[PDB]
Amino acid sequence: FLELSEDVEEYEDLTEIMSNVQLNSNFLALARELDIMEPKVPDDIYKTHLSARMNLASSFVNGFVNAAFGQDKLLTDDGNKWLYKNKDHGMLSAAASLGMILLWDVDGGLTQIDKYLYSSEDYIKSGALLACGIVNSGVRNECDPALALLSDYVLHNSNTMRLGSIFGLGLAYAGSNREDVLTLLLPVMGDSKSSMEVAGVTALACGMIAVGSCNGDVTSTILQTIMEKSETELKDTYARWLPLGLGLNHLGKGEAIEAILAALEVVSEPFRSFANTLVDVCAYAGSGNV
Amino acid sequence: AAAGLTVTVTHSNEKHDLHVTSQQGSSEPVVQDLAQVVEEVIGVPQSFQKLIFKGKSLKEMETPLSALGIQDGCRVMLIGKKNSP
Repeated sequence: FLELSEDVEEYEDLTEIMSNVQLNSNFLALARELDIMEPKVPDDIYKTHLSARMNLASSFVNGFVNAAFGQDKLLTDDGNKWLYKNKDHGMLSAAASLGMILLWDVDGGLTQIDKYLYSSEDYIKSGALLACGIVNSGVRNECDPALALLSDYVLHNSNTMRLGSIFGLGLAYAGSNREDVLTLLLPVMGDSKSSMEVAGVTALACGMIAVGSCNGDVTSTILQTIMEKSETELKDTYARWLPLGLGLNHLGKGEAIEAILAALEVVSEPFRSFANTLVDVCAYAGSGNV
Repeated sequence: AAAGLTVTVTHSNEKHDLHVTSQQGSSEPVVQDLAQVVEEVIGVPQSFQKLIFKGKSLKEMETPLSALGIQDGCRVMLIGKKNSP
């Protein structure tokens, strides 16, 4: 999104078409003109002519097929029944798949997710928040409903709710580089109560928001969080998102990565050798550096 | 002495450019007045209706949105289900 002033002519249409407001309308219109609108069932994708996780995968692939469409009664009419039948951790992913179906569909998606927002299960609530984030992802909005919708959940004490809200805000403000979103999510990065993977998801959201921006405060927060976290618990299985955020923030820049790696040199080898390589390759992507 | 102001309310693919004014003795349109207009037009109760402006959450019923920064050309998002008691 290019943030400019209204002094230019037809600024409303310019910012709308930059915001991709008519993206969804045109995409649905062309899908209908191709007759490619019917919701394709994961079952007849599977060709069943001849289980909780398998059903979860079926829901996910249904969401993938019907993504950006917002036309799927399988999770709309009996969606509550499907999530209730679902087991353990998959209700969040099912709601996120519904948001995938409704992505780029701001108006319809928000209304059809408002009912699931007040769901009982924490997983369903977090999935609904992530669905909202997916819906507003990519497409820009004048009033930006995601920032207001994710108000308590942004720093909510519950790990799953906070994770859903954080991933949603990351997907929404991805490329927005919004100062307000950054100044609201980086303090959430600074939280110590959140788990290691929660901090990793915060780093991922910050990186996808400030991708290719060289956001110095984001980098400093990343490094400070890495330092404050002890190395033994750092290098287990989930700190691999902080270097990813660094690489996103310095994407396509190069050269200056020497300062970042010198700052990171204090880290122990098992994670430093991974993180510096990751951030270097992400910064030098699309260059052909033999 | 009507304090008219233009707001673009959007919900459920449906958009209205409403010229709303303060009605309950306030010098400027407020959350109470906007909620009353929304309830008259649709009927969503103030408990579960969600008005979103500039990504700022509406939680206080007495906060003046005119002071919060609504001007002409501003757009707001309405979230909820149209209830027909």
